[PDB]
Amino acid sequence: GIHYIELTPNPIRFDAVSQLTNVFFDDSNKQIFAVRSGGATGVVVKGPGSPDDVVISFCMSDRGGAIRSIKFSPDNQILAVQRKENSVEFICFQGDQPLLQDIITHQVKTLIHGFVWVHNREVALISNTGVEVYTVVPEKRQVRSVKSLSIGIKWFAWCCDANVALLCTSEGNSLIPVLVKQKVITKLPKVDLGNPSRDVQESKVTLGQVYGVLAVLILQSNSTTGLMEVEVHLLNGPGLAPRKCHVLRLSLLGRFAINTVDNLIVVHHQASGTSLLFDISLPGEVINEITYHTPITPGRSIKPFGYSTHWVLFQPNIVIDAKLGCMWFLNLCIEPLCQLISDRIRLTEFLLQRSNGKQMLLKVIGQLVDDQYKGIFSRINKIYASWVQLELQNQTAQTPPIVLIEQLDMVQIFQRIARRPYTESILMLYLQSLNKFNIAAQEELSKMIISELISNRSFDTLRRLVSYSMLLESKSVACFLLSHSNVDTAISQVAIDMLGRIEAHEIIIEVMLGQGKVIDALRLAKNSMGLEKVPARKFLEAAHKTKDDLIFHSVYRFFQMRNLKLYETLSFPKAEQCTEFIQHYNNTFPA
Amino acid sequence: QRVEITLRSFYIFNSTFGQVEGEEHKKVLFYHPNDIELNTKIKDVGLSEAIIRFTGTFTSEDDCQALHTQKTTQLFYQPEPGYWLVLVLNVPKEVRVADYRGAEISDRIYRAILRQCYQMFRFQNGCFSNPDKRRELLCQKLLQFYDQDPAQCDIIDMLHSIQYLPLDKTLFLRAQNFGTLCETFPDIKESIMLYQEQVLCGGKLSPEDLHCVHSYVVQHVLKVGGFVRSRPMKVYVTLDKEAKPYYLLIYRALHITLCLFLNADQVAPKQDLYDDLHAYMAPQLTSLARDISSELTKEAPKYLFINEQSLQHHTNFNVLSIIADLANGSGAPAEEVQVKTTNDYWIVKRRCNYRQYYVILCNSKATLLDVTQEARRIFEQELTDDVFFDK
Amino acid sequence: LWQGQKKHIFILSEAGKPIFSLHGNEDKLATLFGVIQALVSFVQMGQDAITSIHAGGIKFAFMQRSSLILVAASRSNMSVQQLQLQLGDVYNQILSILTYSHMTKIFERRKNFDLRRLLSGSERLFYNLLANDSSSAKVSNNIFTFLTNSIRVFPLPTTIRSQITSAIQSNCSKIKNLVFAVLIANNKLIALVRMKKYSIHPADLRLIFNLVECSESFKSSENWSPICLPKFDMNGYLHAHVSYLADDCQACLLLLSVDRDAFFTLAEAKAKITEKLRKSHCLEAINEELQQPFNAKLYQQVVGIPELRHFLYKPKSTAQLLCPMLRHPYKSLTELERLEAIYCDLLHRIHNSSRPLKLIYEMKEREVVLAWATGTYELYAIFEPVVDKATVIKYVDKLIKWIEKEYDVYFIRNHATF
Repeated sequence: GIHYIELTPNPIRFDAVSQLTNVFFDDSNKQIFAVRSGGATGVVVKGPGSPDDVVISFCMSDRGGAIRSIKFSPDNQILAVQRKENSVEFICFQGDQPLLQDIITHQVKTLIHGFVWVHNREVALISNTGVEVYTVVPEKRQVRSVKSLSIGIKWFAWCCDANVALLCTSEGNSLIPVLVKQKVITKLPKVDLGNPSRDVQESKVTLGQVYGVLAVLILQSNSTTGLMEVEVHLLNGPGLAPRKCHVLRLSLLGRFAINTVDNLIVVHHQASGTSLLFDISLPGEVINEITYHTPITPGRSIKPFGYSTHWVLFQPNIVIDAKLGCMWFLNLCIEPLCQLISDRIRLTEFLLQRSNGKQMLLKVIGQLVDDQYKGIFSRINKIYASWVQLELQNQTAQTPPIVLIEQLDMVQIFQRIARRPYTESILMLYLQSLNKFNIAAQEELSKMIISELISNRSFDTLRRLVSYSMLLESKSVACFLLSHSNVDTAISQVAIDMLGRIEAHEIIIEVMLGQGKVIDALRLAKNSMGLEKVPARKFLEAAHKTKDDLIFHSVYRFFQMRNLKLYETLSFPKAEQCTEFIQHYNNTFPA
Repeated sequence: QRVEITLRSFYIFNSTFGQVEGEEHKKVLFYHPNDIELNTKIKDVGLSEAIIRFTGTFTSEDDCQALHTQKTTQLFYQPEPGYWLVLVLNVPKEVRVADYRGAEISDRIYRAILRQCYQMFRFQNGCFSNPDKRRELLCQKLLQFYDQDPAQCDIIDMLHSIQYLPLDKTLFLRAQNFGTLCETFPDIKESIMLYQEQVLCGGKLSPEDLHCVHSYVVQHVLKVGGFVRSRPMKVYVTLDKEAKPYYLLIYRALHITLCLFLNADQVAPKQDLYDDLHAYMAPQLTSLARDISSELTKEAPKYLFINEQSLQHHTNFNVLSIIADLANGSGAPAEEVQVKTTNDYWIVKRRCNYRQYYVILCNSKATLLDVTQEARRIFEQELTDDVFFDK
Repeated sequence: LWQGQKKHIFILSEAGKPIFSLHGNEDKLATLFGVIQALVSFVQMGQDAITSIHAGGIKFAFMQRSSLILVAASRSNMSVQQLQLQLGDVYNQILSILTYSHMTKIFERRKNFDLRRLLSGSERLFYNLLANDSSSAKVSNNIFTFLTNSIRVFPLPTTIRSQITSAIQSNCSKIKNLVFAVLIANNKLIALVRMKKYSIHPADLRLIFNLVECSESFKSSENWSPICLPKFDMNGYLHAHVSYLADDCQACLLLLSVDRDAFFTLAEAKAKITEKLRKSHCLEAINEELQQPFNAKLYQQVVGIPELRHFLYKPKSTAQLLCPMLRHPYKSLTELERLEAIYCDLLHRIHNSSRPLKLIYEMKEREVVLAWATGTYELYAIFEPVVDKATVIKYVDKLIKWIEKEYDVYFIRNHATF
């Protein structure tokens, strides 16, 4: 039961199909419609949106012909119905209750296949003879046309997001995408199918986008061994030109279906009852500039809860029930996957491109660095250089990348491994990776590195690190270095040197006065402050505490000459308020 | 006709031995040269003891430091209580009659040399403390030491400094990465990496031990592709507040010497460990050495900037009179000394927190202000991050 | 306590017979003298001579001259050469008390002759000479005169000095065999007149100064005593007529003659000299200058320059010194010792023979010193610790200009002649 595909614990529930009622699904708005008695008694609505399932019950008569699709507008204001190959009626919806008097009837000769909404107020129709594009008007009760094309069509396919419709020609050996939007429809470069003679069927072609780029999927069997495979073409060429980029190696036989869950191409095998994941961005073997891929985990079934041939699979992760009356959504359990995959580099690569791969990635790094540590070195040498590249790419470009780990994320990781013998090597490896990718070290990492270097009695490394300015040159870092000052004196030397680097003179003066070097502090102050701002009181008190009778005389004489230069006198101005020192000097040194 | 300083004698004696009459030859534990008669050895030891006991009537006995006769000068030194080292020297002569000039000798340099001799002996063999018969035969280590110039001595030899190796950040980070050996191999307690002669990355070791290791390596391995084997060598270095024996393993890349300190309270390492270390370490070390060599290939007033906390100087090194002045005025607050000699040489000295700066100029048409400006120009040119707060 | 003193002077004989000791009794220290003699002989057996011993804070200096052993120990900052100079001064004092021929013959006689017999009653001169330093209790400038080996000249206007010299050289012209006539007052030379062909040497002049200063019986009588000048003639004696001028002018006059019988002539000449001085009012000027405590002119000049604590200026042609008065903060004893050490260090470094200097500038914590040795003078100034350099140079230049202006008032260029 330890599996990687599960279903929703709270599935949506709706009315089961019967001999009279029919069920119609809309992929564009993820809505299932269950018509009753031709819509006269009320059609129920089930799908996404509000937490309560939105249902609109409406009445509409019996005009003959089975419905293949009824679809609201993207703003849910107008719906449509199709009955016959030559009579397709455009019905108008008003408010929250059907104004049945406003229905519009339309007639077309062409072989009708289906209709789509290209905008909130635009309906586009697909017909065999050749496509077109119409626009409705309820006022005059007619529908206008703008453009067209012209291509025989056997079967079609539609995309709601990119509005790119994949059409198969009636010639049976040509596939051409068309980009359809407001007033503008144009052909795309014809897809290089590779084999213009292979037979194409309905269960052999699927269209869906991964990682935000639209791609086409074709099922195939090996031309040498006969084993089944999947042919992948990505619409990433200049001008949305189709281009083959990937091939998947299934190495089984039978029927297969493809969904797209969390940007993973899931393949289902009904016969063996197993599912296969394929991650496109993972490093795989490349042959003839075409990358070949293999399942990342051994084949396993969906988690047993709640492979019947009755389902209908809709992109991206929609599975519905015909005779059961339910509808789930697929999901991934990353906790079992973090244990199934053993290669740490592969697991990091897989998790760096998920949607929840942050809480699990940080846990993996924490387990690898703290609990299960071994002599691992070359593994965390690569994990760093793997995510620091993403962090650098985020900065140099300033949509942020999915899963992004900064310095403050993994500083918290290194906290629990502090005061251990092997912490220095890990910190130095991290700093080496950052330096290799040209990223500055912030305050907290610098503080941690300084603490570990000081504790482990390594001073040459500290001197070399300060020399290259690999630690943040902040006043807080200077205070951190200076607060120790007692393990050794080289720490004090480094602190003073890097304090003088950033020109923080007040702290240097305070420290020098702390040791008891009054003359040097005064010399520095008269150059920093400027001889009109030096505090006489502080220096006189500091020189008086030392009790030396020579420093006191020199300081007193310096201030006397300052008074002479400023005020042309040898007396102390009343503003200073230092008559006590004058009395002390007069008593100490008799005239 | 200059004669300059030579070496006349060197001996070690302990007055405790041979207190009974007839055992006057037991005082000497070593005498150089060994060709001298025993009576002369006893007479010299007696003179040294007489001088020491004459000094010991005014102050403490362990204060005697020198003797200056008319043509010979002796220097005393006591590393441990009882044992004395003596270094007899010869005064330079001038012939015009003999003009002895014993006033051209600075005691600090040669007393530092006396200190270094005992430091090296302690590094290799241990402390000085019948066992005296074993000691007297183990002290014939100081026979090749004084066989492998007295006149050529300066301030650098007085302060025991090693030049500085500048490297860019990336290469230094790569070189410091060789600290995972203590984790992959749990036996190794310490590692030090040297370039050809400058210390590249030596950490968790006091400057004295690092100087001893560097001097021993340079003297033996460098002068006379893998593990160099000598014809299990133990060293005595202090780690974690105690001096303990350690095995020394020396691995030689192209220009890189890597010394590894194995624990010495167990059996000697086997051949499998050497093979594992070689096969695990050779290619990375070779590549690093090649990269460093290529980078270094890619990259008038004198000066000498000495550091007192790490003993790494930086200079571009002057007549004998000038060289004598630098060794005189050397080592507390900051200071600033400017001196002009008769032969028109200006000498400037600074002393910041823990450093010493020297600049030597040769200009006979300068005043005090001009000399100060020139020294400031040199200091700004050859240094960054102004340290003197000149502004 | 005895070994904790700051200066020791021991004098021995070639055999090891105690003679003189500055501290303690010469007979209580027999074993030390025997040890010293044994050490000296032991070193000399190897055709070598011992000179000094440096032992961690204490220095000893040895000398062996004319079968005498001179040993001096000092805990001060003095180097060994200066201690050798002090020992040479002591030996010169001995040579002056006993002429060289007498001592060399008596030593050629019995080798165990005690010299304390011949050196009895003259301990005052030795004690004065060795106490002329500021080590024990003295606060004066005699240490500064000793360090640079020169004397100080009494500051008088040129007219008074010219009158005094003219009076002396006019009154003492007819007397035969008069070599020197010296007039000093308060440890300071006033005038000096000498024969044409014979000069004087600074060591002998300092010896005369010591003799006059130490003796006190020159005031109550017209004493007639002999003196030996080693540089003049080391084997011959000189007889000195010494007498003060009056009871209100305390200036002492010395007439030196080679004839032992000519004494009444010297007395008559002294009477005539004193009369002719009193006639022209020179004694009034001398007495007026003797009452001034600090020579107010130089005091005004020094106070006119702040950031200056002390200096001493000495020319090169002659051995004379000029220095101001001791002022705060150097009026205590510890600071006085520190200042003495500073001058000792600077003087030793400037005049070193192996490596001589020309200019020393230092900016230590508590002072800013400066030395200078030009071809015509020699200055040693001390400034305040927080002075810049341009101000120091300006002050020094102004002071030198002022000193050069008032030269004839403080210094004597050429001495007189009979």
